[PDB]
Amino acid sequence: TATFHRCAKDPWRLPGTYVVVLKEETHLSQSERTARRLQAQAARRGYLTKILHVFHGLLPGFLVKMSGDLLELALKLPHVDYIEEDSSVFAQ
Amino acid sequence: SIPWNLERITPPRYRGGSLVEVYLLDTSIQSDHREIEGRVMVTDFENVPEEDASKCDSHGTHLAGVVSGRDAGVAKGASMRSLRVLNCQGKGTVSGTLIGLEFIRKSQLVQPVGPLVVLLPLAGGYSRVLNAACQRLARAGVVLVTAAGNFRDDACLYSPASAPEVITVGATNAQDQPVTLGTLGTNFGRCVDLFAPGEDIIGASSDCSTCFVSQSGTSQAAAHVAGIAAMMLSAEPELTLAELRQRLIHFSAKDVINEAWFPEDQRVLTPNLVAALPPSTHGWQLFCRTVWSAHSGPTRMATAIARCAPDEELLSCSSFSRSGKRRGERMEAQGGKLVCRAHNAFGGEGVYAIARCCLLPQANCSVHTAPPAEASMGTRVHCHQQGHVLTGCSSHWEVEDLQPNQCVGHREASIHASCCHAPGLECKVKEHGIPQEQVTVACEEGWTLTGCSALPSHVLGAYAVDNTCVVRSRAVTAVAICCRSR
Ligand SMILES: COc1cc2c(cc1OC)[C@@](C)(CC(=O)Nc1nccs1)NCC2
Repeated sequence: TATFHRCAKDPWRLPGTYVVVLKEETHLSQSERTARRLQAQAARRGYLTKILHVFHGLLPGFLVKMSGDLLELALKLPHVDYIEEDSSVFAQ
Repeated sequence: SIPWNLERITPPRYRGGSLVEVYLLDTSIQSDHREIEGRVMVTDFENVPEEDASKCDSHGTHLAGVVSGRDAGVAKGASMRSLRVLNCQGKGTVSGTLIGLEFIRKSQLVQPVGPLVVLLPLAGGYSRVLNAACQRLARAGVVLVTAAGNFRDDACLYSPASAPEVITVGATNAQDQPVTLGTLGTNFGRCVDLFAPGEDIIGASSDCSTCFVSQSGTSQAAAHVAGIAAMMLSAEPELTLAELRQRLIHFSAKDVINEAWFPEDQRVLTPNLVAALPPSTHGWQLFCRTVWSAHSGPTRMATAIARCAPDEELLSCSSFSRSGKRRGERMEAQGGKLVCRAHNAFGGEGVYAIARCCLLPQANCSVHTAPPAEASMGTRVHCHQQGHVLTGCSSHWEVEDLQPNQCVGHREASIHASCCHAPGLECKVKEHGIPQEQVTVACEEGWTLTGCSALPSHVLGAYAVDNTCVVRSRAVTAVAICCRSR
């Protein structure tokens, strides 16, 4: 059910930083647990991950600094709605 | 003496922002500048990417000045709150902007205030998460104003410009022409709500506390609308997001922009509206706006769908194709609310679903459908009950190739009538026929167009341009339904 998305404008793309967006009614406790689960499953595969921020208030989820290789593993995690690769925004 | 931009937004009759607070998500700002001194609170929020001292504050100071400026501002002396999401080069991240928007909501939940206006004078590529964050912040009761973009492209391919809940603003000059930022320029299309002054805009300069600089861009344009909305919400604090959007469109200047600058196919989708403050005069009036759906494509099964706001009523539905190869349109109900669906025919590149979304409170609206009669009389359906008015006619045909309160269609096509029970509403049908590529019929002053359709010989389609019904062909008759408050 979970899908991956990245910016269509290739020079504006920021690989290595991902926004994991969870289901509409996912609670903050579940969001943090899903982030720690990702870190645990990624540590077993020999990959180092960093949870930069945990989202709550508007959308449930978290900001993770990890290798793209873990995306398939991350899309399989519970409560995951979609994952988006971070991208640049510019002053108009 | 008075800057050109502040005069354009001034209505033909006239006489803020204490009650309303305006959040700015741009670069760092010179809070000590005399133009914005004591009225801007720097949150000192920082989530900016690494740069690869006065040049940093340049973009944010000007915009804070365009919004709350004492001498050159739209909403003079308005309470402002700035969040830094863009670095010294005016560059940020989607993630940083998400944390920025979350902070505004967290601040709102901790210490609630009155109406809130969030100005996002930035743009990146289409972002699913950023558009979703903008949607949820709008659901919460926050007004979001964004820049269309300076890429001389369709605003729908940029974020937060394509978020349906936000107010996307394009830029125009003193000649009411679209701004040309060197090689590029202002963005356009169905995602743009309206335009606002965005060329040679004088505002606060970060160089010195009293200095002034002239700047151009969709950021400057969006800053005018953020200021206009802050004053509109100061006058009417009970305004919902659908209400404010309808007010901005209704009080805007019409047919002033020369469509020539925009690509042919985008000329129609792009709204010819230039932002303006409301006049002194404005009981209740009927507000309507034209919504254009995303191009359906080359799929016959996948159809173009035009939607309205949850507190907005769909009063009519029409369809368009530049080739004229379509299978009509339908007013189908979905999840308790009406949607406008457009069907595509064989050999047709695609179709547009054009809907008329109106603010109609204390009124009950329904759809009256009739399948093909296959007889000489033609497919007909009518609003039978008393106190009910016809607002729009839709017609779709599954075939490959071909009176008051009544919808008339083709014998091989289905017909859809929109009937509303509004006792304080007077509706009329205005028609115009010519034996020519374009036929127009317009509602008079004080009357709001609710329905636009073509009398059933080959037609490209029909669309509403403000209170004028436009029918495209290669006789041809344009049908307009004009309504008003009695
Ligand atoms: C991706 O599609 C759109 C995107 C956008 C807008 C409109 C869009 O489609 C019609 C408008 C013009 C606003 C608008 O009308 N909103 C609507 N909400 C629900 C139905 S219409 N500015 C923001 C971007």
